[PDB]
Amino acid sequence: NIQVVVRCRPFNLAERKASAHSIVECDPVRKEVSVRTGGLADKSSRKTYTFDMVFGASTKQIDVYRSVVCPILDEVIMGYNCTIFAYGQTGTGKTFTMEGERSPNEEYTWEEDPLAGIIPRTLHQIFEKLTDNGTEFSVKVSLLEIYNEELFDLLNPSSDVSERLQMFDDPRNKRGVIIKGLEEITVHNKDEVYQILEKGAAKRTTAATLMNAYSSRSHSVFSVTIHMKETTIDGEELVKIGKLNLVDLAGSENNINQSLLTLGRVITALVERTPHVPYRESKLTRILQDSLGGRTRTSIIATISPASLNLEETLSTLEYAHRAKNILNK
Ligand SMILES: Nc1ncnc2c1ncn2[C@@H]1O[C@H](COP(=O)(O)OP(=O)(O)O)[C@@H](O)[C@H]1O
Ligand SMILES: CN(C)C(=O)N1CC(c2cc(F)ccc2F)=C[C@H]1c1ccccc1
Ligand SMILES: [Mg+2]
Repeated sequence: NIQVVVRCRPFNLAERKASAHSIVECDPVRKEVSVRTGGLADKSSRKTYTFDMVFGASTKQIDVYRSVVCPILDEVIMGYNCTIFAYGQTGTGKTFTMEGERSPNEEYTWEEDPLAGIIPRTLHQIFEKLTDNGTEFSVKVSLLEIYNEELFDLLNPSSDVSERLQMFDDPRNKRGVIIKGLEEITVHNKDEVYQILEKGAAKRTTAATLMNAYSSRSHSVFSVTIHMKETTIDGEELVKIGKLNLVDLAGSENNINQSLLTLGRVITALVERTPHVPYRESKLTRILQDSLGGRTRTSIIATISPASLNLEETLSTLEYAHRAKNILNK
């Protein structure tokens, strides 16, 4: 049930000038990614994996959006909860995929930059889809990050990143939590999107000078909640509420990351049908437990490098992403 897709990033400039040989090969039509485990392009051993979808190095941001994000967003608009994880070693594209970047030299506006990732595209498309049709709606965003098992709010513009948030169990709905003090920013319109994201980037920058290897070791949960009151051309009123969680996981490479460690143990228990699932052994899994064998539709985008240097890690990621396919929720 849980959908897993692989995205291999292309060689960088440093690898181009050094004329690197890819040890990875993607076959989209056959949902397969093959890795050269022994060595030699003239002769060698290989490891093959089949996923729900595979995107090679030539894959652009727009292809990922139209193929994976567009459908999941439609479900969110129908009043469903959805989660998308980015998993992989540091430097393989987790952030590029989830957030994206700006083309150099102010060549485009944020709405047309082809390097934009899932988050900016999604927020722009929500206003694009709902403004057209006859739908009343409000959009709230929240960016919750975890570092060394502490919670930080990267959007509240009146607190510094030195102020950690407290988490409690929600006495109302079971297997859910309450983050005391988490800010929910209302995004009144499309032309309010960019600055909200810029605010988070800046606050993030201070978080980085305050905590060691912050961008590598933390988990970022960027959520978008949509309260909708649709009125068909007839006069029917549909009151739906969708929530989409975009999670940029800590680098999977190997102090300790309790949330990362627990995510793997939770997945293991879920696929091996073990009765006890360690959701409570980390903040990440308590916050997103409904996305792990719960009533949420979740997808996992595993990112990998094509360089022969990252062989061991590319195999761990692929092997990890494959087992996750067996998780069943709803
Ligand atoms: N699909 C891609 N196309 C072009 N460049 C990419 C792609 N994926 C990653 N990169 C580049 O690779 C580097 C690794 O980026 P990043 O997304 O920050 O990795 P991670 O978040 O997994 O640590 C960046 O310089 C980024 O621009
Ligand atoms: C300077 N840059 C790249 C940015 O400001 N950002 C900020 C950003 C971003 C920052 C966050 F905190 C949380 C989620 C995000 F998505 C992604 C981009 C972006 C890239 C292309 C088009 C629009 C936004
Ligand atoms: Mg990163």
